Amino acid sequence: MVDAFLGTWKLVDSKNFDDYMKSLGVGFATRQVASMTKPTTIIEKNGDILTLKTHSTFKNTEISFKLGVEFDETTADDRKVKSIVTLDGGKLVHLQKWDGQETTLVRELIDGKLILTLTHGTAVCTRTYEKEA
Ligand SMILES: CCCCCCCCCCCC(=O)O
Repeated sequence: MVDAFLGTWKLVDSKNFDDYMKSLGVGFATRQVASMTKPTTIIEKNGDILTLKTHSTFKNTEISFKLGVEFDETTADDRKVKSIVTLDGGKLVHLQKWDGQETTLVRELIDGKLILTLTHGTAVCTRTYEKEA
């Protein structure tokens, strides 16, 4: 049951995103622009296929996947990763693997807001999105 995640979401708070980007090896100029962007995330379904768009003034991304089925992904910072997205405890958990590394992108609904927790290494970033009508 992915349905309450679906829709258009706007970033309204971000904590420790620079730490997360730095842990991934993102260069300073890119972190600097990304620290001031507020993306829009769009999550849509068609049958078993989810599509997750991230739009901004800086980078855009789009992925499509089936829950529980691995897919190739090229991230906004140009990592080529092996990904899987699954529901776990009602949370949408996206795991990326590359070069023996991993990062998790966990989305949880709290009081109607979409909380995205990004973990790589020891860095833990929390970014809050609010629904657009
Ligand atoms: C230009 C962005 C560079 C850093 C990308 C890091 C990996 C994706 C982070 C996604 C964050 C979000 O969806 O709010």
